[PDB]
Amino acid sequence: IPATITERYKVGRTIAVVKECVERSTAREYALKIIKEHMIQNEVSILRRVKHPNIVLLIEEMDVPTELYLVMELVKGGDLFDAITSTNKYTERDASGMLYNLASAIKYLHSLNIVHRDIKPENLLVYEHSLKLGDFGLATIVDGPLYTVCGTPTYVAPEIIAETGYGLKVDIWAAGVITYILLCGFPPFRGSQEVLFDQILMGQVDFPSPYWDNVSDSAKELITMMLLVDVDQRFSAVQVLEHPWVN
Ligand SMILES: COc1cc(N2CCN(C)CC2)ccc1Nc1ncc2c(n1)N(C)c1ccccc1C(=O)N2CC(F)(F)F
Repeated sequence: IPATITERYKVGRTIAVVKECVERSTAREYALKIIKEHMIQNEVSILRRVKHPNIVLLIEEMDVPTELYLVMELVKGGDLFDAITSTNKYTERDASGMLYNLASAIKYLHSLNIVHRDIKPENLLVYEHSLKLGDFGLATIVDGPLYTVCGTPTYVAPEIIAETGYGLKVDIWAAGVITYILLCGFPPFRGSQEVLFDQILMGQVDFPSPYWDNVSDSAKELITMMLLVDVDQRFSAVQVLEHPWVN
């Protein structure tokens, strides 16, 4: 039961519920998410603040006593997880363009002291004409050191596992894990569940042969600095955005 929404939008098929939406004024297609709670209240507060071309935007929200309505950008290219599956490996020029998108989104979030802490291929949508980061369910504002161990372990930084306290740079660690997966088809820390944790805490970035023989040393160098165990020495999003591989 929308009302003010029906005057501005034309709801279509269905994909909490998700349905296609069409903006009357622009003829642009949008997604409408119908949600029937402090953690949900927190997530929408970030959605209102974050506006970047490499982030899935929240166009508007209507809050009613029974349910909650969100109109958001619709991306038809699917998530990076599915795209990685069919192609397996990407060219260096394609992958650096994606890192440009992800690092741009990360830099913007960190200028707001927001850590996403759920940066994985399923949450990166692909746009035909780009990447967009989404799902801020784990996102938060870094008032101090964080200690909760959340996120899909393959992309989780060693300080999260160590439980000694983490901050904004865990998003950079995930960005290096993704870029690594983009260039060779497999993650830098693999495990066999406990084995995965010792690989991350050791933090040894390797570039096996034959897979990494063609990839340039500029890419290996950047990936190394993104995947540093020393958080202070680990790259910031600005340092990623100024690297020659990204430009
Ligand atoms: C045709 O479009 C798609 C197809 C696939 N398939 C994946 C599976 N294979 C088998 C078939 C293709 C996956 C995603 C999309 N598009 C899409 N566009 C916008 C999203 C969104 N999904 N979802 C699901 C999100 C997923 C991750 C992060 C953010 C969002 C997010 O906030 N929104 C806005 C809202 F949620 F409101 F819909």
